[PDB]
Amino acid sequence: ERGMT
Amino acid sequence: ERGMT
Amino acid sequence: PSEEVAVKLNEWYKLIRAFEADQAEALKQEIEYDLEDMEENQDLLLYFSLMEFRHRIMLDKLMPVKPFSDMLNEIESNLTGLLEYYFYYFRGMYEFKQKNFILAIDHYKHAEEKLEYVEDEIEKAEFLFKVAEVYYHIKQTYFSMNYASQALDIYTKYELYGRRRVQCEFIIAGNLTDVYHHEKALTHLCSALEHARQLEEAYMIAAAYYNVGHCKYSLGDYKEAEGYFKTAAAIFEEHNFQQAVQAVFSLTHIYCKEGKYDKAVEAYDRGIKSAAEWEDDMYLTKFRLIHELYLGSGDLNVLTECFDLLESRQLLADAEDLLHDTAERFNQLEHYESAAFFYRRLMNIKKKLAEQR
Amino acid sequence: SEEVAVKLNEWYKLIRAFEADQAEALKQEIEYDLEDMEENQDLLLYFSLMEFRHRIMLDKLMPVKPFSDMLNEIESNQQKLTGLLEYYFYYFRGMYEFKQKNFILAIDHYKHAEEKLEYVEDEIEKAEFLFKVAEVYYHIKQTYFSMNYASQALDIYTKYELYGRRRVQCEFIIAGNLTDVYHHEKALTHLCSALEHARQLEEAYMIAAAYYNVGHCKYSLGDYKEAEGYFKTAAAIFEEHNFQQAVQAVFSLTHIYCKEGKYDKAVEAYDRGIKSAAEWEDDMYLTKFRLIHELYLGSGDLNVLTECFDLLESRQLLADAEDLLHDTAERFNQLEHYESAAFFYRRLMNIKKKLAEQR
Ligand SMILES: [Cl-]
Ligand SMILES: [Cl-]
Repeated sequence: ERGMT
Repeated sequence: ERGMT
Repeated sequence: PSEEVAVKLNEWYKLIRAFEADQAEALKQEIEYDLEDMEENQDLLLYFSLMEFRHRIMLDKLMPVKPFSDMLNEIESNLTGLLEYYFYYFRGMYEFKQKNFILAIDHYKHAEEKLEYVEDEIEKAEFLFKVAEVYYHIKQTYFSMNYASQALDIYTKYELYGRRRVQCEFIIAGNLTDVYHHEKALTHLCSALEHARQLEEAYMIAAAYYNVGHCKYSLGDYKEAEGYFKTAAAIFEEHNFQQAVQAVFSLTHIYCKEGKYDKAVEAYDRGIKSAAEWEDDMYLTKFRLIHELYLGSGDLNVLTECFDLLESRQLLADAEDLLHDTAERFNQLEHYESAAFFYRRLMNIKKKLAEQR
Repeated sequence: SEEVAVKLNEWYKLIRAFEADQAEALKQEIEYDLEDMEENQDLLLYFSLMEFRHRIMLDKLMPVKPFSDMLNEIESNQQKLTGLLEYYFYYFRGMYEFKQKNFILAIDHYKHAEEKLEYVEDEIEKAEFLFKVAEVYYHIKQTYFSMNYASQALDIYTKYELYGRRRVQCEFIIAGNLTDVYHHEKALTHLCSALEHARQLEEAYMIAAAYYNVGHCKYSLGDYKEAEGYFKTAAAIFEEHNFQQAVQAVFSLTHIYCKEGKYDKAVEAYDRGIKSAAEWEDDMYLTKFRLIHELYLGSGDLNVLTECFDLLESRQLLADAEDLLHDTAERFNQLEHYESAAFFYRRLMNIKKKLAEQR
């Protein structure tokens, strides 16, 4: 998964 | 392989 | 009045970028009310429509719900200089939100050509961040790193420690994790976490927690990462953010890898329920993938179908992670044929990711 | 004093322009001027650095089948080095480490030299530095930084209309990077321009290198039949002018024969290659020949393959190791030897991880 912003 | 220079 | 409403429109834009929903809404209602008592000014009306679009983006970020395309079509049905910049930039923001990363970049790049019309350096910093943000989601590490660094340097220079600065730290760490520099990523994340706490915004604190768990998970420390995913999931769920779906997913996934199948099932049920309420078909696909892999019979047709949906949706970074996990899982079970099958597809995905550079 | 110091800089210009005969004549003139003067450690350290750079050029033009000696002598007085000479210190040693295929060390030297790039007086000289950086970045598959440095270098040569060896080499690097991201058509366009530019230079080495790179690009594209002739042509030119690059050319030729299933030609090319590699004392290509022979012409013994990859990795040739691992994994996968395929897929993962963390 991609990190959150 | 790597290209030549 | 046409020159004064433009001033109000710019003040409205400032409030939007500062996430001042209440003040922005009051100014929005005032401007829209005053435009009804004015002559028909074309460029001025297009100015408003663009800003209303940007306004709705901000509102949905702060208060998401489970009309965007409608007002997008009206905008696209209709520009030069500043308005052309807004046109590509705001549509780029929307495409990123809709997970259309390639299109979002294309829009941003066209907007970047008109960046000379931006006099506010802080405003430019936001733009640079959004560019860095989208590059990260397609694993273009060094383009993302460069833009994120430029943005971070501006926020630091003005000592503006808001949401955007923390987000910059998130992206930098995310990029570091992608190149397996976990120690440096953690340094950025621990700074970002404290900065998030100072903002006193639950969204950013939860995101900071998730990112720490994300980094530790990549590092291999599953025990620590579990607690961070749990905390992030709880906070996001309390404030009804859609980010709770991803948080619970990562929590479910890590339970599976830890062998804690009881907790995995419990987290799975919680996750698919949340994903269904948010109508998140893509996370429903992801939940189905890991359930079949860890909690099911590992049927290759079911797995392949899930990966087919991910790839067709162009979520290549996510597919890459899950393919690696799938191949590794079959390998340790000594199902070498199935393992080789997913290693090959993992190769194909890495190539696709690289080709998009 | 300043006069001989000017000669040293004039010597540097001849070296960078690959003017071997003129560089040699001026070196001897400087040597005579140094022995007929008082004790000058500033110019003696200047000469030693420039002598090192000089030998690098000579070896490139005329390779043979005392660098370490000169290296240690310079390093013994590195505490005296400052400003310009300190720049040369890191730059020249970075160039030498690239030759020795110590890429990470070469970059570290280059980055330190880059901190003092202000001591470079003209853009053309600067362009050479930018190419060398782009060159080493390409060999560790740092595509982004390599493209950036190569583009800066190429723009300078284009701006000043300098169509020499360095410009052609910039085109090679840009094309190589494009191939690494599978933009083969864009790469081929650059290589076709580089080939004609190499022919205009009338330098056999560059023409042969151009032919190899086209073959290298087409090989990556999957056009195996076309890539054959380019590898053969390059191998012939390199051998006729006694260049060590003939080894790599024959290896790629051997490898592609193996892939096509042309085992008779593969065998002949294999014997030709290992014999050539033995003459050049090229242990790494001997290992590479051993690897592909086992994989294609042999039993495919996993222990032999593992040992070969262990050797490549121990020499930090990760880019080449990545290619051969992918080829090995896919080969076993096509042959439905799934356990062996999975084994090499994981080692491929490990190498890709190491490649990613080095950047
Ligand atoms: Cl902010
Ligand atoms: Cl040149």
